[PDB]
Amino acid sequence: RNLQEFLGGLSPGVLDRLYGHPATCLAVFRELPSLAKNWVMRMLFLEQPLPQAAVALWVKKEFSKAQEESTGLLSGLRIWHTQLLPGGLQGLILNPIFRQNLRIALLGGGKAWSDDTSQLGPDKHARDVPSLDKYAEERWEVVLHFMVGSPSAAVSQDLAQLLSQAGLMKSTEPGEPPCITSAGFQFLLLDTPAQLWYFMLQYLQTAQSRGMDLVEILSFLFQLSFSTLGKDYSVEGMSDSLLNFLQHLREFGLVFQRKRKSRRYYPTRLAINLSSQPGFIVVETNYRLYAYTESELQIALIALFSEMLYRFPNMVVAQVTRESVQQAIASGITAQQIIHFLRTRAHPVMLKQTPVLPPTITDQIRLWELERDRLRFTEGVLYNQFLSQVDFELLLAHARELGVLVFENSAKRLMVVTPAGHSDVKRFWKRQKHSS
Amino acid sequence: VLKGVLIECDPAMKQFLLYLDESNALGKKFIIQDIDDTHVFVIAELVNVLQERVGELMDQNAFSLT
Repeated sequence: RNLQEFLGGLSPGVLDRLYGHPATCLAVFRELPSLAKNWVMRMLFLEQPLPQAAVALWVKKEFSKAQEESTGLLSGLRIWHTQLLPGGLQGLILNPIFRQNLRIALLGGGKAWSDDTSQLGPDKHARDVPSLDKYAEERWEVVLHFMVGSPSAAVSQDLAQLLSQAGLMKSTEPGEPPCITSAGFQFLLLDTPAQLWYFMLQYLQTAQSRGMDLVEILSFLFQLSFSTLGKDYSVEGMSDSLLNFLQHLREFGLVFQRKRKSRRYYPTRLAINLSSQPGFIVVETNYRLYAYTESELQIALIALFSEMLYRFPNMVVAQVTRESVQQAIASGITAQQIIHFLRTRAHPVMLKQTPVLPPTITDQIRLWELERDRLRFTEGVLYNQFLSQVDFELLLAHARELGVLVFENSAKRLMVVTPAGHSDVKRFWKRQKHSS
Repeated sequence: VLKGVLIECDPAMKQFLLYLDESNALGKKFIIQDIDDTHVFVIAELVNVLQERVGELMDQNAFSLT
């Protein structure tokens, strides 16, 4: 799921409380479509509602579908609310709180998002941007290795429980380590910003168990999203629970902090990328992958759907075979996920070509994917004992009404239904003959 | 009425299954009921050997590069 889907199901009060922070409003505005942004900007400096027809006349008739979609999305997000214009007309005006916060974020005004940074002076143990990036990469690699099950990576108990609640890994028995499921493989194949966003969404969903304020967590996350890289921020000014949540972020690599009691925290590159690098995989027409990577995580991920051939100290040469792709699919990974992963990790050299990946390789992978699903199997019960067409039609209509029909053929008067509905169909058939 | 598995696929695989049935490749006539040109009815107790035979036919004319 995406941000818009998550925000659609929230109550109006929660949405209004979210708009109280300028950082949240900017993120919501950037998540809007291109057409919606122009409407928001035009209505930013308006103190009076506008007629619905006047707004509808801005976009041409041919692109009315995009206008309708944008209007529906804005109404669902409650960015604007319809106003009862005098004379029976309907006026459209943006939410005053959202508009005020957006103007504060853009034009200026009010207090800063962070309390202060120069009160405590320069950090005694400050790090650099490459160090923060290395720390974030190490944390993410440790998390993903713990997802795989490598003993070298050990995380906190609550983090492991969160993965179990997310369904990526299941713990069949207490004490024994959980096993990664197909959903875990799909999560691994996802892009890093997508993985971070999915993990944050799962955290937000499970936050209701801990009784934490969703609005505060969302506002803090959005503030971290726009935070400048390499600049510390004041820990003070936050509730006790949020700091605890921040500690979990410290385990996730999004936020770096020297000590729990330290008053300085440095947002990392991964935290910035959460709101939204060059790729290290070269794909050749002969079904060969050349990866410029050294960490065991990427090697394992590539070996999930490919056969390894050579491992030079700074290079990995692998071959994409039919058997490897079939094994990966049997593991639960679809071809679309593999193609997306290859495109995301594609080397910058391959970006020169008009297609990111050669069409032949993608077509071959997709065809290999369809090989497993070529045969369709449906367990059920077949009825072929119809003496008359009229009797067959009534039973077929009853089965369709029950919604247990699998296959119908009026030409030969043969039908196939689910075993669960077989008892109901038999009871219906007996009643028709007995009552006759 | 029958209880089993409806198998749907391209007509070529249906004809291959019919050839297996008539040639007793699986050792018996368990391919019992034919309902459509692209649909067949098979007893579920030995579906695994049918999958193995289909896989063998598929990868026989494949020339795996491994």
